Amino acid sequence: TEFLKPRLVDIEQVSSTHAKVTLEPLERGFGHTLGNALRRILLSSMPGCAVTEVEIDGVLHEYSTKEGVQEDILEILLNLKGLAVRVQGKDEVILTLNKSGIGPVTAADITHDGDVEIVKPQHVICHLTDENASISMRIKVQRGRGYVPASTRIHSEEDERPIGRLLVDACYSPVERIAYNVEAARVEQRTDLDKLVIEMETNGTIDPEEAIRRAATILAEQLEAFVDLR
Amino acid sequence: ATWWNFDPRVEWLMGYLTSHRSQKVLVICAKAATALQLEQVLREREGIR
Amino acid sequence: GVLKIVKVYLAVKRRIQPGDKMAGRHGNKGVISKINPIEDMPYDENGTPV
Amino acid sequence: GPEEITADIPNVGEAALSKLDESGIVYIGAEVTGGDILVGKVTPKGETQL
Repeated sequence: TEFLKPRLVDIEQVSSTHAKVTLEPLERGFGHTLGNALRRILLSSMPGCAVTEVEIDGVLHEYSTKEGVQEDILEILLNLKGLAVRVQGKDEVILTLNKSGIGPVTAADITHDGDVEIVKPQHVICHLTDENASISMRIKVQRGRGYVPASTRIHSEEDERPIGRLLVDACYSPVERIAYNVEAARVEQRTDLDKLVIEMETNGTIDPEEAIRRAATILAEQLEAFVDLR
Repeated sequence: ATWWNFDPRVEWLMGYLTSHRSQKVLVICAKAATALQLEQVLREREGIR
Repeated sequence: GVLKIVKVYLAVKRRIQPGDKMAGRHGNKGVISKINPIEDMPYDENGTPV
Repeated sequence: GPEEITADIPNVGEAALSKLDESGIVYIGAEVTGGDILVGKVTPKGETQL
């Protein structure tokens, strides 16, 4: 009975998204078990924020066009599905966008509140091709987990909304790609040990240390109802 | 003329109405045209039947 | 005999679910059978699933 | 006699008539589900005396 425990050792930020997390020592046969358990629970149960309703003035349904804007409104919605915010205190916020003049409209000039962090401020939303054109929008941002389409939400809710709220599908989870790797480690005379290396590719919104801690937490909580009772 | 676009009263009324969705409210006003225009504003701005 | 006629449009948005047909160019038909979470898809040696 | 297109339809609850303007035709942008009203029409019939 020579049980041995792992400890989180090294974190090496390759870039602002990619990240590699090392973790050792592990006795034989435990690289793969932990590796695959928390690969399966990082890709499905992380919490993050994403846009879920858009209101743009002077537009009634999402199939029209507008004066002096390159994209028609379906394209504006499909461009807004993929901006990455980070909300500190609340669980829902209303952001405001407002611009006029020729040029591309990027995500940089969302009129920031006090506690909303926008990750990439160079992500394009619209194109304005006339000197008199202007655009003004009100976005809502929420918090949740998993994947939730618009049909489910529209059929669940009894509340009434005006002619002009447009519903967007939501995709809350921040983790994009994940791949682990088991390697042979070096301890004084024990040549039997291992090491685990998880490489993680996400947008912003999650600092990797917190990701691994949340995964381990929910696994232990799941096992708890499985130890004591019988 | 678009008088219902900068008043404080209309804004206050919408704010009060939309946070108490389980109250029946009787709003009384001065004359007919004002009543119809208030109804239109509420219906097309906040969907309050 | 007709005085006036109005004419109203509608617009829906359909998407994939089981039972719904697809096919390649070479003549290999098929009928979707299951929509499978991301985890279960076979993943090659580098992380990217199929 | 002639038909008419109007919003004053006999024997309908006030609920279904929110979504019609004065002339009795749906708004643009209102989203409908099976069973609602699109155009309000009434057909005159026999006039019995009194």
